[PDB]
Amino acid sequence: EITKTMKCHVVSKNKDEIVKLLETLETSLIIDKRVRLREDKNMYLTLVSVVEDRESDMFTTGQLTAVFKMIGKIKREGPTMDKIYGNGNL
Amino acid sequence: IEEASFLNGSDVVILIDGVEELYMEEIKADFEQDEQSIKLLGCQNEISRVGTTKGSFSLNGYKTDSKFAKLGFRSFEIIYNLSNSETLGYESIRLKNCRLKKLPLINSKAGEIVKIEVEGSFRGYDLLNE
Amino acid sequence: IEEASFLNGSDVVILIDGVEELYMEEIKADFEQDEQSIKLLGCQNEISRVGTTKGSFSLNGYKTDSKFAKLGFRSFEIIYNLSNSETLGYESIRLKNCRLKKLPLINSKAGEIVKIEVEGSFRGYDLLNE
Amino acid sequence: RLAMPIRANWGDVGKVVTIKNDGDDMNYSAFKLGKLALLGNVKELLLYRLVDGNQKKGTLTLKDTTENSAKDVIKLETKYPTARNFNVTIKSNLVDSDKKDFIFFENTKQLFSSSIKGTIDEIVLEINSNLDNEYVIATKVADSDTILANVVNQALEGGNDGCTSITNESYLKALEEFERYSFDSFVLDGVADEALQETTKAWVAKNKELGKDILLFLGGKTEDNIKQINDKSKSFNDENIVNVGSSAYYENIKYTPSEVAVYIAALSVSKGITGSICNAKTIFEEVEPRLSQSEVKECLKSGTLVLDFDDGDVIIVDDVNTFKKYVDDKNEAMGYISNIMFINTINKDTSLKRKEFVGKIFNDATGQTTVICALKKYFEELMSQGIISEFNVDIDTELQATAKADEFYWKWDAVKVDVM
Repeated sequence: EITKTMKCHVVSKNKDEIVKLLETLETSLIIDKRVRLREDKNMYLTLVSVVEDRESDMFTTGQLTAVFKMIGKIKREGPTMDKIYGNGNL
Repeated sequence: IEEASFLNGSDVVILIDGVEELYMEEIKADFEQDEQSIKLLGCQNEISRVGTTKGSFSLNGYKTDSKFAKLGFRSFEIIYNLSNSETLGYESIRLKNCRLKKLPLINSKAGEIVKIEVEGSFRGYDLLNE
Repeated sequence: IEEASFLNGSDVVILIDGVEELYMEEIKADFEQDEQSIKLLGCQNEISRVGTTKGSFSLNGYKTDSKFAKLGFRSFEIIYNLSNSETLGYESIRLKNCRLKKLPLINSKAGEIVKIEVEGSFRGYDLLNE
Repeated sequence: RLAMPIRANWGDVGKVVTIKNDGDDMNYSAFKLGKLALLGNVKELLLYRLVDGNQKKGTLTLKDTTENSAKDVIKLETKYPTARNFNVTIKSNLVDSDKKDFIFFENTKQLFSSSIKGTIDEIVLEINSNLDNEYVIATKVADSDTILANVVNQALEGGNDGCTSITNESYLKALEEFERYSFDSFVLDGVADEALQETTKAWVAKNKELGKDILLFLGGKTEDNIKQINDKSKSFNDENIVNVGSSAYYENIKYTPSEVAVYIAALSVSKGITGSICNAKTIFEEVEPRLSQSEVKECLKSGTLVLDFDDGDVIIVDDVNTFKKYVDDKNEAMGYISNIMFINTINKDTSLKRKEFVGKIFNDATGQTTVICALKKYFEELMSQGIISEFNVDIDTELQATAKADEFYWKWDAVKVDVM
């Protein structure tokens, strides 16, 4: 399990534009609860919690905080039993 | 590290009696058996058999209407679509002849949201998809 | 994103025996039924039937008078108006022939508020509204 | 399932065919040695015909008479090739001119007689479908509803005998045909010629290298003394090869040891895993030369399967095989036919198991545990059946030490019930 706390900034000259952009970004993240990691569609980041702290600095900190997680399987392409032979006694 | 996926529990879509249910947040259902343990002379380990099956289910959610109180103890079907998003293989289960054990007429606390809890028993199930 | 609504439990108005009760904090009421599970002689899944019903209820709240202790085990009605305010469709339920299971004479800790707890049983209900 | 290269004038040439619980003459191995296979209660018998290279099918062509000019409309040929005098007669019916009596003969005895009203297809259908015509197939030449010309006793000619000549390649063709399929046993059809026996030995060794451990059963010639019988039985030292020692009588024919090996095969196959022919009575009325205790012991020591008149009936003395001239590492139970058949059946079921795990499983500890647990389950089921008293199945660390990535080796070792 790989969990990342990813914070997002939204800079703009017009503060109400910042509010609108953050609102639509949060709504998109919630409604589309996961994000295609790559265009192969194999993997997917699944949202855990999206939080906005509007007071936080526009540049140093960033407003929106989002926690994403993703599960991966340990690849193991070991050898195969192509040939299975046995013998007998008494 | 090839991809894997957990089925998030917010993909559930519960259809109670042919009308989709929006406010349920937790659903449980099991198909109990009776063990029927038997001792045999000259065989120390017990033996089990299937016995007769018996379904049971439970639901929790927010109260949005008096659907369940109006339902009474009538028989009704439940369908449960657990969709998967990484791959589209939704697991669909149908519960046959569900019947409420008790009508949750009133369950309300002053400070909290009015939640509804339901549990009953279903005669059988049909695993529609997987 | 179209509107939904949760019924906050502070919208409840409880009328005990025709006089409004205004110090209650939570109310619970269910309509139990004996399942009467039957194991048929050839079929391998249990069957249930409605059996006989039996109501049960319970309330908690702040003590403001000796209403319940003076009520005794007399039969009395309970109304329950769960108003919704986003849309005005209040859900109203009546309980018929409620009877206290135990008369809560005294329940009081030194450093806390004196709350009253009640539990009992009601023969039937009338879903006045929804 | 028993293999049979019948040296017979009757039988299908160049193909293996099965026969249910249902040739006839004694000159033909289809009944002289087919009966030895049949009488042992085998579930199913699969047969092949040995014939000289120069042999084909006798035929007979027939022509119409309704038109003033006769034209071919019906042809007749034997069901399987031969030079036998399968005569046929076609006379006019007494009542209806359009009808004609189709009379068939084996040599001179009336095999079949019936009447049809002249239709070519229906005449062919009557000659084919009806049971008396197992010896013959009728075929059409032309599509014309007309009556044949009258004939009598027409010998189907243009073939040769199945017993024309027993030659080495003639024998070996049957084994080459048996290669494609698997059988419980093979018996060589009683030819005591040593070259055929040695060719069969090499062929069976090749099939064993393919995992096809078919049971070979053999015997010496009547002229072999106990000395020569033992020499020829010791010449073979393979677990799937058995050399019957003595001649045997059932009805009229002195059967060479190789010939009675047919019925020994029938008993071995029909018995199953549970039954053994270690002391089983046999249908044969007499056996010779008689063997004392010393002769019996010397023969069994030489891998010879001994039959003697030790009681009111002929009794097989033991279940030995050619391997009974054994070696130290492999016990005497390895030299018994029932135990070897049981081992080959185990190897077959394990062939099924290995192809059930065809490399989709990884060659790690987990796959090893899965496979060995499947084998443990199978042998435990056999134990519950009572066939096995005790078994141990484990990894073949000798081969698995040097086994490459793609190959995996295991072993088994099980004990079975004894019968004195």
